Order: sequence, then C-alpha cells, then structure tokens
Amino acid sequence: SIPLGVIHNSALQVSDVDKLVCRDKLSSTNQLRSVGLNLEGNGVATDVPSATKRWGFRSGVPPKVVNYEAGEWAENCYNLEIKKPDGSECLPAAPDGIRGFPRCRYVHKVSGTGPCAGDFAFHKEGAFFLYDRLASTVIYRGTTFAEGVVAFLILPQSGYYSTTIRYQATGFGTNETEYLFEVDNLTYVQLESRFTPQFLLQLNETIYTSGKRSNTTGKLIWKVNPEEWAFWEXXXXXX
Amino acid sequence: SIPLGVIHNSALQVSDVDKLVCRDKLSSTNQLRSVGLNLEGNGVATDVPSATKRWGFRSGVPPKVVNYEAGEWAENCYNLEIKKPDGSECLPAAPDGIRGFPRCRYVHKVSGTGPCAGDFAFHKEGAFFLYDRLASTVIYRGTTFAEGVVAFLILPQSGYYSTTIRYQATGFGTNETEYLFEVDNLTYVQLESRFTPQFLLQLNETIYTSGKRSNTTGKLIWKVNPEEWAFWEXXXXXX
Amino acid sequence: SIPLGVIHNSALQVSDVDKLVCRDKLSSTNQLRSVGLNLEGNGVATDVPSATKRWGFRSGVPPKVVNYEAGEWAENCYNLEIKKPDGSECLPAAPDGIRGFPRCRYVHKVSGTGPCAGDFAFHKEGAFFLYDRLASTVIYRGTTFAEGVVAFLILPQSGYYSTTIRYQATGFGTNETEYLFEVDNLTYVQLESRFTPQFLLQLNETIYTSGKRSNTTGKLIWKVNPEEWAFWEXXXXXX
Amino acid sequence: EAIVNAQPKCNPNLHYWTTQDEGAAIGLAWIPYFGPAAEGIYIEGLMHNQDGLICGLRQLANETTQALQLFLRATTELRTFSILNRKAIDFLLQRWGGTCHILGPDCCIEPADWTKN
Amino acid sequence: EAIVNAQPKCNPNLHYWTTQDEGAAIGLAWIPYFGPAAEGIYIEGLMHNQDGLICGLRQLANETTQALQLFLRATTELRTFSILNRKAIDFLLQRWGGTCHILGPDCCIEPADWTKN
Amino acid sequence: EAIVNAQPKCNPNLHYWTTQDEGAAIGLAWIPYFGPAAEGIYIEGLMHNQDGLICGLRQLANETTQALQLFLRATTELRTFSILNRKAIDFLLQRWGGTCHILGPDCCIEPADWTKN
Ligand SMILES: *[C@@H]1O[C@H](CO)[C@@H](O[C@@H]2O[C@H](CO)[C@@H](O[C@@H]3O[C@H](CO[C@H]4O[C@H](CO)[C@@H](O)[C@H](O)[C@@H]4O)[C@@H](O)[C@H](O[C@H]4O[C@H](CO)[C@@H](O)[C@H](O)[C@@H]4O)[C@@H]3O)[C@H](O)[C@H]2NC(C)=O)[C@H](O)[C@H]1NC(C)=O
Ligand SMILES: *[C@@H]1O[C@H](CO)[C@@H](O[C@@H]2O[C@H](CO)[C@@H](O[C@@H]3O[C@H](CO[C@H]4O[C@H](CO)[C@@H](O)[C@H](O)[C@@H]4O)[C@@H](O)[C@H](O[C@H]4O[C@H](CO)[C@@H](O)[C@H](O)[C@@H]4O)[C@@H]3O)[C@H](O)[C@H]2NC(C)=O)[C@H](O)[C@H]1NC(C)=O
Ligand SMILES: *[C@@H]1O[C@H](CO)[C@@H](O[C@@H]2O[C@H](CO)[C@@H](O[C@@H]3O[C@H](CO[C@H]4O[C@H](CO)[C@@H](O)[C@H](O)[C@@H]4O)[C@@H](O)[C@H](O[C@H]4O[C@H](CO)[C@@H](O)[C@H](O)[C@@H]4O)[C@@H]3O)[C@H](O)[C@H]2NC(C)=O)[C@H](O)[C@H]1NC(C)=O
Ligand SMILES: CC1(C)CN(C(=O)[C@@]23C[C@H]4C[C@@](C)(C2)C[C@](c2ccccc2)(C4)C3)CC[C@@H]1N
Ligand SMILES: CC1(C)CN(C(=O)[C@@]23C[C@H]4C[C@@](C)(C2)C[C@](c2ccccc2)(C4)C3)CC[C@@H]1N
Ligand SMILES: CC1(C)CN(C(=O)[C@@]23C[C@H]4C[C@@](C)(C2)C[C@](c2ccccc2)(C4)C3)CC[C@@H]1N
Ligand SMILES: *[C@@H]1O[C@H](CO)[C@@H](O)[C@H](O)[C@H]1NC(C)=O
Ligand SMILES: *[C@@H]1O[C@H](CO)[C@@H](O)[C@H](O)[C@H]1NC(C)=O
Ligand SMILES: *[C@@H]1O[C@H](CO)[C@@H](O)[C@H](O)[C@H]1NC(C)=O
Ligand SMILES: *[C@@H]1O[C@H](CO)[C@@H](O)[C@H](O)[C@H]1NC(C)=O
Ligand SMILES: *[C@@H]1O[C@H](CO)[C@@H](O)[C@H](O)[C@H]1NC(C)=O
Ligand SMILES: *[C@@H]1O[C@H](CO)[C@@H](O)[C@H](O)[C@H]1NC(C)=O
Ligand SMILES: *[C@@H]1O[C@H](CO)[C@@H](O)[C@H](O)[C@H]1NC(C)=O
Ligand SMILES: *[C@@H]1O[C@H](CO)[C@@H](O)[C@H](O)[C@H]1NC(C)=O
Ligand SMILES: *[C@@H]1O[C@H](CO)[C@@H](O)[C@H](O)[C@H]1NC(C)=O
Ligand SMILES: *[C@@H]1O[C@H](CO)[C@@H](O)[C@H](O)[C@H]1NC(C)=O
Ligand SMILES: *[C@@H]1O[C@H](CO)[C@@H](O)[C@H](O)[C@H]1NC(C)=O
Ligand SMILES: *[C@@H]1O[C@H](CO)[C@@H](O)[C@H](O)[C@H]1NC(C)=O
Repeated sequence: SIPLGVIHNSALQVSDVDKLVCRDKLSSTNQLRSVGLNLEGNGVATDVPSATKRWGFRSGVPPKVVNYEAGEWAENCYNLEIKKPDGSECLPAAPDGIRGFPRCRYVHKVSGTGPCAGDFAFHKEGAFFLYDRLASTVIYRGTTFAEGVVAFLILPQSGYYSTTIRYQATGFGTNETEYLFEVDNLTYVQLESRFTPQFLLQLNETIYTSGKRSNTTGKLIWKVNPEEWAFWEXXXXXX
Repeated sequence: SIPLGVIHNSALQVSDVDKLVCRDKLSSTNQLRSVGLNLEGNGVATDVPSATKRWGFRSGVPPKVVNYEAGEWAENCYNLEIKKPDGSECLPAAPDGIRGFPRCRYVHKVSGTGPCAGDFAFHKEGAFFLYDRLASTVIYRGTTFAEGVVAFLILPQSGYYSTTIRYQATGFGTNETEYLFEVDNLTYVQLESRFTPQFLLQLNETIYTSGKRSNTTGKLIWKVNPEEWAFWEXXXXXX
Repeated sequence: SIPLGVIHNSALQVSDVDKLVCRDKLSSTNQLRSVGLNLEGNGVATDVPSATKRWGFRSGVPPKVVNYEAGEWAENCYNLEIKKPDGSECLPAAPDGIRGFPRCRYVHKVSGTGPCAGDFAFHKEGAFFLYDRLASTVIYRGTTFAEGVVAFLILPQSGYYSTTIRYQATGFGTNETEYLFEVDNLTYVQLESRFTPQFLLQLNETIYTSGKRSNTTGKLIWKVNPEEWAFWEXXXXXX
Repeated sequence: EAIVNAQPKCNPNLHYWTTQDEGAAIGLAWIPYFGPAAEGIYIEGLMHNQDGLICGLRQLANETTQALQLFLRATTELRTFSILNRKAIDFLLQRWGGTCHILGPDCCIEPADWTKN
Repeated sequence: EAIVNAQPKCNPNLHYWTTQDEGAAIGLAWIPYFGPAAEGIYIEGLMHNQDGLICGLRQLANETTQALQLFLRATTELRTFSILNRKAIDFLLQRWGGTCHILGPDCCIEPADWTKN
Repeated sequence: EAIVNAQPKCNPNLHYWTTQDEGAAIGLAWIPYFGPAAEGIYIEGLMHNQDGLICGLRQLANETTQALQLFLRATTELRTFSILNRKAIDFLLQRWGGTCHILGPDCCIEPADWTKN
C-alpha cells in the first residue's frame, strides 16, 4: 500500500489500513494532497559532478509519470542536453504537457557527450525527476527538473529570480566524466565538487571584469588553486 | 468549486457544498451528467464576421480539454483553415480522438490568411470550442466546432441535414479582416454581418441559375445593395 | 450495465444492480479485479487460417482500448506484418505503452499482402485483441496478441518458453488467402488448418536434418500428403 | 443560490444529441466491426422548457465556465474525464466522511421504523 | 442471473499471469534503474476448477463483451482505466446514496448489539 | 507507525509553490486568452517546522518512494492521476464497505443523541 500521511497528536504519521479510526474526518477530496519534496532538503550534494553520478542509463524499463499538486522552491535544478559521440540524442524529447520545474534559483544546464548505454536515464537511488506538477522516472532532454520524492497526505478539516549556469561535459554517465564551467563560448574553468553556484557566478564576474576571457579565437581553460554546510543555513592557472 | 445543477422545487438550482440536504438521492453515477450548450441559444451573433471577432491568438497558455456527454444540435458551426502569409499553418492539427461537432445545420468553412500572433486560438469571452463530446479551449485546424459552455448536473432518481458554406478571408484575427462568400472557385460575393446562411444559399443558387458566375478565367467579385431575430423563431454590383 | 462477477453459494454469478445484498462486503479496491481470458479456452480453432478468418478490415470506427490486470498463459499468439500490394502498411504502429501479450507458447508471425479494405482490423465476433495488460478492438502492426475477452469481478474479503512460427500470406483478409509455413528464406511448406504447432516444428526439424531444404537459389515449396482435440488435453511432394 | 437567466435570448427548446446508455443493440450491431460508424452512434431528443429548465441550463452552463476554466488551468491533465466521478466521491464524503451522529443535521440516518419498535 | 457455460469447450485449469500487489522487493529491486525489465515483472499461478469457477469465468468474460463494447463505443477516452473505480463508486452509491432507513431492505445498518442495550 | 527522520539533514523551512483552489480571479483573469501564462499560475507560501511537520514530510516522501515505484511498475497507465481518488474510495470502503454494526469497533455510527431520547 502507498503510505498516507495524517496529523495525529500534533505529529505526522503514516496511517495503517489495518486500523479504522472514526475520529479522522475526510469531508472532501480537497483534504487529500500530493506533495513533491526536493532531495536538496535532505542534505544531498547538489554540485553537478555529484548530482550526475546519481543518474544512469538503462533499457527494458518503460518510463512512468505521476502527478503532484504542490512543490518546493529549489536552490539547484538541472537541464541536460547529452548526445552520443556520433551526435545522436541521448535523451528523449519532453512529452506533451511536461514543462520544467517551476521554481529554480540555479539551473545547471549541462551539454556534452557520453556513451549513454541505455534507452532512458533513471535515478540510481529510486528518486524522481520533478517537473511542473509531474514527476517522472526518467530524464527528458533540455527540460529543467529537480531531484525529489512524492508524499500523499490528508489535511485536517522577495520575488522569483533564476540564474542559468552552463557546463560542458565529456564521458557523461561514466566514472571518468569531465566537466567545464562555461564563462563564454571560448573561456572555460575546470570544475570539481567544491564549487558552489555563487562561487561560480563570482568567478565568472571577476573573469569578465579582469579581462581573463579568451582574447583569441582559441579555447582557453582555467584551473584554479584551492583559494560541509547546507545552502539554507591551452590550460592555465588561477591562484 | 465547480457548480452542480440540481432540480429543487420544480426549478433548476446550483447546489451549495455548505448545505447537506439528505433528501437528494444519488443512487448511481448514471444520475450525474455533463452537458454542452451552444452560445447560439443565448442570442449571440452567428455570422462569420461576428463569430471570428470572439476568437484570438495567444501564447504561453497550454491548451486544455474536458469531455461532455450530451450536446445540442447547432444551426451554425465553424471550420477554419488559416495560414500565415508565408504559408505556415496557423492552427494545430486535431489531436487523436477529437472529431468535429456531430450536429451542424450549416458549417462555415473559412480559408484565408492572417498574422496569427499567438501559438493557439482561444475564445476571448472564455467560452469553449465544442467538438464531438470534447470541449477544448483552443481551435483545431480543419475541425468543425460550435461555440458553447459546459454544465454539470444531477438527474433525479425530421432527419439530419448539413450544408457547408465556404468563405475566403484575409487579415484573419485583426480589425481589418475581409471576407468573401465563395460561389465557385472564381466567383465571390462580398460579405457582411447582415448575411444569414439561407440568404447566402439562395444568393448562390440564383447566381448559378442566372449565369452570373465567372464565364472567364479571372476572379469575379459581387457587391450587393441592401436588397434582429433569432434563428429558432474585378468587382461588380447586384441590386 | 457492465456485468460484475461475484461468488455466491460456492458459484460465480453476475450481480444485478436491481438487488442490494448487504452480505457482500467491498472493503477496498483490491477486491475488484479485471481479468483477460483467451478464446483458446473456449475451444476455438487456433490454426492461422482459421484465426485470421475471424478478423477483418473496417473504416469509420475509432479504435478503443481498455486495461485488464491479470491474464492467461496462451498456447497460440499472433503477430501480423501485412502490407498492400503497393507496399503501404496495412496496420498501424503500436501506440506508446502497448507491448505484446506477455505469455505465449507459440507466436504465429504472419507476413504477407492483402487488399486491407479498411482503416483498422477488428474482430468479426466482437472479441478483443489482448496485449500486455491492455485489450484493444484493433490489431497493431508487428505486436504479439491473443484473442480474448474481459471480465470484471469482486473477490471475497516449469518456466516460460516461447517459439516463433513464421508464415507467408497472400490475399490476406479475403476468401482466397494463401499461407506458407516458412522453413527458411527459400524453403516453404503449403499450409492448411490441420497443421498443429508441434507438427509444424517437427516438419521443420526433419526437413533441416533430412536436407530437404533448398540447396539452390530458388524458392522451394512442399505440399504434404495427409500422413478434434483441444491443446490442454517449384512445388514438390512429401509422403 | 438560484439560477437567474441574464442572457440576451433563450432558445426555450432543446434539440439534443447524446450516446445511448448501453442499449443492447439489435443482433450484431454491438460488434465494432459491424457496428455503426462514428457519425451514427448518436440518439436524438427534444426537450421543452417545462419548469423553465432549459433556460436555466443555459444560464447554469454560462455560470459554470469561470470555475471550470480555473480548474482546467490548475490541472496538468491534457484531457479531463474525472469531474463527475470526483463530484460523486465528494457527495459520499460530505455525508459519510466522518462519524454519523443519529438525529444530527449532517447525518443522513433515519431511525423512524426503528423508533416504532 | 446465474452464469451458464455455453461454450464448445472449457479449459478447466487456469495458468494465469499478473503483477504483484506491492510486494516489497528484496533489497534494491524496487528502483526502476535496478529493477526487472518489462518482461520480468509478472508473477504466475495455477488455479483449478473448484466450485466450477474457471469455466464460469470463461462464460462471464464472454457475456461481458457486448456490454463492454457498447461502453467503449460511447466513450471518447482512448484508453479506459476507470471501470472498476466507477463500479466501486456505484457500490457505495447503491447503499449510501440516500438516507438510510434502519431495518429497511435497502439500508445496510445493523442495530443488533444496540438492540441488546 | 510513526515517522522517524533518518536523513543526513533537514531543511526545517518549506518554501512551497502550488496552484490556487479556484480563487475567483479579479475581473477577466479567468479567461485563458487573457489569463496568466503557464509560468505565472503559481501561488507561493512559507511554512515552518511547527509540530516538526516539515521534517516529517521529508521522511514521509522518502518512505513513500518504494511503494510508489512498485505501483508505477505494475500500472500500464503512462500518466497516473488517480492515486488520491482511489485512496478516498478506499477510505469510504473501509468504513461503509459492509453492513454497519452499531457500537461495533469498525462502524462509525454514534447513537449518542439518539440514546438520550
Ligand atoms: C531515502 O533516504 C535514505 C537515507 O538518506 C537514502 O539512502 C541512500 O541509499 C543509497 C542507495 O540506495 C546509498 O548509496 C549507496 O552507498 C553505498 C555506501 O555508501 C558509500 O558512500 C557513503 C557516503 O554517503 C560512505 O559513508 C560509505 O562508506 C560508502 O563509501 C555504496 O556502496 C553504493 O554504491 C553503489 O553505487 C555506486 C555509485 O554508482 C557504485 O559505484 C557501486 O558499485 C554500488 O552499485 C551506493 O552509492 C546512500 O548511502 C544512502 N544514504 C544514506 C544516508 O543512508 C535513500 O536513497 C532515500 N530514498 C530515495 C528514493 O531517495
Ligand atoms: C456569460 O453570459 C454573459 C452575459 O451574456 C456574457 O457576457 C459578455 O461578456 C463579454 C466579455 O466577457 C462582453 O463583451 C465586452 O463588451 C464590452 C462592452 O460591450 C460593447 O458591446 C455591447 C453590445 O454587446 C454594447 O452595448 C456596448 O456599448 C459596448 O460597445 C466591450 O467594451 C469589450 O471589448 C473588449 O473586446 C473588444 C473586442 O476585441 C476589444 O476591441 C476591446 O478593446 C475590449 O478588449 C467586450 O467586447 C459582452 O458584452 C457580455 N455580454 C453581455 C450580454 O453582457 C459572458 O461572456 C458569458 N460567458 C461565457 C464564458 O460565454
Ligand atoms: C461468446 O460465445 C458464443 C458461443 O461460443 C460465440 O458465438 C459465436 O458467434 C459467431 C458470430 O458472432 C458465430 O459465427 C457465425 O456462424 C454462423 C453459422 O455458423 C457456421 O459455422 C458453424 C460452425 O461453428 C456451423 O455449424 C454452421 O452450420 C455454420 O456453417 C455463420 O453463418 C456466420 O457467418 C458470418 O461470417 C462468415 C465469415 O466471414 C461470413 O462468410 C458470412 O457471410 C457471415 O457474415 C458466423 O461465422 C459462431 O458460430 C458462434 N459460436 C457458437 C458456438 O455459437 C460468441 O462469438 C462469443 N462472443 C465473443 C465476443 O467472442
Ligand atoms: C496551498 C493551499 C491553498 C492548499 N494546501 C496545500 O497545498 C498545502 C499548503 C501547506 C500545508 C500542506 C499540508 C498543504 C502542505 C503544503 C506543501 C507544499 C509543497 C511541499 C510540501 C508541502 C504546504 C501544501 C493547503 C492549504 C493551502 N492554503
Ligand atoms: C439521453 C438519456 C438516455 C440520458 N440523459 C441525458 O443525457 C439527458 C436527457 C435530457 C434531460 C437531461 C437532464 C439528461 C439533459 C439532456 C441534455 C442534453 C444536451 C444538452 C442539454 C441537456 C436532455 C441530456 C437523461 C435520460 C435520457 N433518456
Ligand atoms: C494474483 C493475486 C496477487 C491477485 N488476485 C488476482 O489477480 C487473481 C488470482 C486468481 C483468482 C482471481 C479471482 C484473482 C482470478 C485470477 C485470474 C487471473 C487471470 C485470469 C483469470 C483469473 C486468478 C487473478 C487474487 C489474489 C492473487 N494472489
Ligand atoms: C571505471 O569502471 C571501469 C569498469 O570496468 C573500470 O575498468 C575503470 O577502471 C573505472 N575507472 C575509474 C576511474 O574508476
Ligand atoms: C555560443 O555558442 C552557441 C552554440 O553554438 C550559440 O548558439 C551562441 O549564439 C553562442 N554565443 C555567442 C555569444 O556567440
Ligand atoms: C558572467 O559575467 C557577465 C558580466 O558581468 C554577465 O553578463 C554574464 O551573464 C555572466 N554569466 C553568468 C553565467 O552568470
Ligand atoms: C589578453 O590575452 C591574454 C592571453 O590570452 C590574457 O591573459 C588577457 O587577460 C587578455 N586581456 C588583456 C591582455 O587585456
Ligand atoms: C486596428 O487596431 C490598430 C491597433 O494599433 C489600430 O492602429 C488601427 O487603427 C485599428 N483599425 C481599425 C479598423 O480599427
Ligand atoms: C476549387 O479549388 C480547390 C482548391 O484548389 C480544389 O481542391 C477544387 O478541386 C476546386 N474545385 C473545382 C470545381 O475546380
Ligand atoms: C450553389 O448552387 C449550385 C447549383 O444549385 C449547387 O450545386 C451548389 O452546391 C451550391 N453551393 C452551395 C455552397 O450551396
Ligand atoms: C457571361 O459573362 C458576363 C461577364 O462576366 C456575365 O455577366 C454573364 O453572366 C456571363 N454569362 C452569360 C453572358 O450568359
Ligand atoms: C469470395 O467472395 C467473393 C465476393 O463477391 C465471391 O465473388 C467469390 O466467389 C468468393 N470466393 C470464394 C473462394 O468463396
Ligand atoms: C531472411 O530474410 C529476412 C528478410 O529479408 C532477413 O531479414 C533475414 O536476415 C534472412 N535470414 C537469413 C538467414 O538469410
Ligand atoms: C528449424 O530447425 C532448425 C534446425 O533444428 C532450427 O535451428 C530452427 O530454429 C527451426 N525453426 C523453427 C521455426 O522452429
Ligand atoms: C539437394 O537438392 C535437391 C533438389 O532441390 C533436394 O531434393 C535435396 O534434399 C538437396 N540436398 C541434398 C541432395 O543433399
């Protein structure tokens, strides 16, 4: 049975079908609500290298979709444009009526290549990809999503700002994936898990204002010298 | 809450959720019915120039569809084939399982061009486009529909003849739209709101029998000298 | 009303809506089940020539699909790849989410041509085409299905081996259809209703082991001299 | 409240089409292969304005639109088929969603024939 | 009525496939990424003809067809998933759609343990 | 049972988005042609961790996943919209699926105001 959340004795609990409590009153379907909650709130690493490692390609499993009515504003979201080395798309186009997650402070747009040895991209930990009031078991191409899970429960009777951080990837979905933070189309910064979104934004801003962008036609890549808290509380060097 | 119609004291009423009346008996889902009613019955102008002015193009609003079980025979229906000046279709193809309105005495088939500054065509007054037991918020290409609204209620415990009237349009969806009633592929009559369907039919018949059709290879257009009741109760001149 | 099966007095019965029996307890939706049962179990002929004669092409009737939760292992299943003489496909591609019947001992794959004077293939006796937990009124191209019917009821409170038998057909869907059992791409055996699946398998095996296959580049066809029980209880001659 | 017709006009007669509730067909007309085409599956009827129902319906539908539209804005379902079933479930929850207090105003239990016992 | 089997034959045994009702998987088999493919999500069972149920089922399904087909003709839904839920709602409306008259034939309320009080 | 939060962390505050329940729009905002675009149909809210609800929710959702996934494996429906309605139907069947024995533990009928009569 799918668990159902109910407030008993000033605390949330999972209601057991093998127990009829006449005190609970379900007077209308308005009391029933489905809720989507982001993995961000459980403390999972949200950097692109860590987040991507939780997804993987698989075949033989039909995709599935379930709706939810309310969601949580997300600090980190992801948007994937992955192709095979021969240029064929690695992810399916978003089905009709599936839009991106409606509230993202940072959208990590990742573009690159990988083997993609599987018909669909699934969450290796069983979580869901959260879209606009629809949660899917698989990733859709170029569609913003958040990692999350769904709960069902019985109720008792500043503005929005979004910023897009762009990445380039090679070997997507393997244990030798490489990531670059994109400053412009010819300037890139080597990326690791330590890099927070605001840190990347300030890196980009100082690179722009300090002229460290590529003033040539070639690709310029920056590696940075060093130079565990949750958010709610031609190569060269930069030291 | 969506209103629900119920018969109380020999009169239809909207039932209030904040009122439990034990007298009403809902013994099966067969007592619940959804109904589609045409704007025609409320007295709206049904001529093509008037009807088209109630529709307009808009983007950013996903289309929505809701079913209804019973409908009303319509005097006037509409079927649109609109393209942009560059030939691209202005309306989307009918989705699978959406057929035209099943009962139309006159189908006003309009073909022409317009800017179509919007991804979908909506009803400017919030009404619905009625198809075969499906009501949509947007117009589908080449599919017969009637303007109407939907009601929900709780029940207490000659033949069919259709005629197609063809029109040509320019500047569709603007305040300078021009319409021509088509007699044949080379004979047209300037159209205004005063023209009723039967009047157009008799105009066509007398034009055919009087030889006023184009006996040349060119386009011949007729403007007519003059020469408020509801239905249920190369240019030249014609005077 | 759709009949509902219920166990009364140690026997299955169809429950009448015009009869309220308080003894029956429906404590959860888990007690309600939809079931698919194969025509095989009613004793219908399952040979390809007999089975195909129960299907026919028709237009103007929209296809319909209904789900069922449990099914019966089938001895005989069918998989059709039919084209018109001009090469256009005779059957529609399987819609998204419709997979073949999950349990078939023998899959009769038929490939050939016919007039197909109809937009869809229906069951002439009103039965259903059973797919993976979905029953359709029409046949889908290249998708394995079984003939069956659906029942609805209220519950009271070795391994899997599949073999594919390939056929070639001409004049599919007419009263002059011709069928060939395929041994290889150049060896064929004339087929009639008398041929059971195991008989065809042993014919193929003995043809292979006896060298009766075509040792040339041409098509070799075998007609067999003769040489009513249910399963659960360049031409030449072979005599 | 009560339905007040505020339309410029009202066609008092209702020429309606619908689909039959089952209606066991004559012979083999129920088989889709032999049955009628999509265009010939409709029954027709005529209803007059007794009790002023027709006109009321026309107002009711008009008055429904707003609410319906808002619902359709909030749903991600492309085609909505469940409004009436949800309303039936709400009908049952209104009466039997909680414990029934006999003789209470929100309990539809009549101990009349039990009172005379 | 009662179900009378009028078929030429009846396979009295029922080798059936279905999907498990939940069935908490061993370890990580519940994750779609690690779980079985579409072909290996089925459980199997064998049921004999006790109480003549199997044969009856075969007749029941046959007898259902007509009604089912007519339903599918009237619906605009491409895929129908709601028959059983509608039947459950109808089950509840049959008993509790109106006021319950205690001791009445259409009221499923038993004041037995309340009678002995 | 009771919900035990076993996550490495818990954001105690919940900045949530959803869609309004009806909410009769100001003037003509309800017409789709004039209404907001898909991006501007959301209302926002902030909820703190009173009664420890937020953290509990985070655990509840986590704990739901397995069961939900298994359900989605067994269904052939591409998009499932019916979980909550099925749960409401199950709520009604739990209480009123059979005859109600007054004073019984599985019957939600209170003859209190009828007792004092
Ligand atoms: C509901 O909430 C619970 C609790 O938060 C979540 O539990 C997590 O479950 C996943 C797997 O389902 C766990 O991930 C696995 O960890 C194993 C050991 O952990 C390593 O990492 C930790 C740091 O987190 C170290 O302390 C430890 O020493 C280990 O080094 C790994 O062995 C597993 O490896 C598998 O995947 C990798 C990655 O591809 C492969 O290389 C391996 O071959 C192997 O297949 C796996 O990574 C995770 O640790 C659990 N977290 C906690 C806190 O317990 C649930 O996932 C959550 N449910 C949902 C649906 O979200
Ligand atoms: C339910 O039933 C009611 C009542 O029948 C319908 O009400 C109609 O609502 C629409 C708008 O929602 C009204 O149309 C508007 O009329 C305004 C004034 O009316 C002009 O026309 C009338 C003749 O009908 C004159 O008497 C009057 O003096 C005005 O000249 C207009 O100002 C509005 O203009 C807007 O649209 C135009 C057209 O593009 C633009 O050019 C403007 O800039 C502006 O945006 C508008 O046309 C209509 O009058 C109402 N009718 C009645 C009888 O009250 C509901 O629509 C109906 N609900 C549904 C869902 O169908
Ligand atoms: C539920 O269960 C019942 C009983 O098992 C099934 O009933 C069958 O219904 C079909 C038609 O719906 C019957 O088929 C028809 O048979 C007629 C006469 O039968 C001939 O064949 C029998 C041998 O079975 C001979 O004994 C007899 O003398 C006849 O020679 C035919 O005349 C019909 O012909 C029509 O189709 C053919 C084929 O294309 C055309 O050439 C004709 O012009 C004509 O249109 C038809 O074939 C069948 O006999 C019934 N069986 C039984 C045992 O009664 C139901 O079908 C089943 N329901 C579902 C949904 O499966
Ligand atoms: C938004 C509403 C109009 C509808 N409801 C609701 O969706 C929440 C309102 C709050 C309390 C809920 C129990 C119910 C959970 C809640 C939620 C949303 C997203 C993630 C997690 C939780 C927040 C949705 C109730 C009343 C509210 N005013
Ligand atoms: C067609 C039926 C078989 C089913 N019902 C119905 O659909 C209507 C029968 C009439 C009375 C209704 C209250 C119910 C409204 C009605 C309707 C149809 C279209 C537009 C407006 C109204 C007309 C449908 C009832 C019984 C009827 N004989
Ligand atoms: C598979 C289950 C987990 C769920 N049920 C069920 O589907 C059947 C279990 C058996 C008895 C049923 C009455 C119900 C009919 C049955 C069936 C399946 C296919 C064709 C015909 C009949 C067989 C499905 C019940 C309990 C079982 N253990
Ligand atoms: C990645 O996995 C493959 C699997 O065979 C292994 O050969 C390889 O050494 C691994 N590399 C890393 C970086 O762990
Ligand atoms: C960067 O490259 C992308 C991809 O080729 C291109 O669409 C975009 O216009 C480029 N931006 C600039 C500023 O050149
Ligand atoms: C990087 O900095 C420039 C200059 O301030 C700014 O225009 C640009 O949007 C920044 N890029 C990102 C991804 O923040
Ligand atoms: C010019 O190019 C050099 C080398 O790429 C780079 O370090 C510098 O930031 C660029 N801008 C200048 C010199 O203003
Ligand atoms: C149509 O509307 C446009 C909008 O700017 C206006 O310029 C024009 O004069 C209008 N024409 C008519 C015929 O009202
Ligand atoms: C009229 O024109 C249309 C569009 O080109 C064409 O399909 C049709 O056959 C023509 N009719 C006649 C009678 O020429
Ligand atoms: C116009 O009149 C001719 C001659 O009677 C007829 O054949 C044709 O169908 C008419 N056209 C329309 C649109 O009524
Ligand atoms: C011949 O052509 C003229 C001019 O187009 C037209 O008025 C007339 O009706 C046509 N038919 C005749 C002359 O019979
Ligand atoms: C097949 O049916 C057609 C229908 O007209 C008939 O002409 C023909 O003789 C039939 N042939 C056989 C083999 O029954
Ligand atoms: C037999 O023919 C089919 C169709 O052309 C082809 O796909 C297949 O490979 C052939 N098999 C052999 C063994 O040649
Ligand atoms: C026919 O026999 C050969 C040889 O035993 C075998 O490889 C082949 O699979 C058989 N074909 C069929 C359709 O059983
Ligand atoms: C050789 O060809 C002949 C004629 O097609 C055939 O009968 C025989 O089985 C084949 N195999 C042999 C001769 O070994």
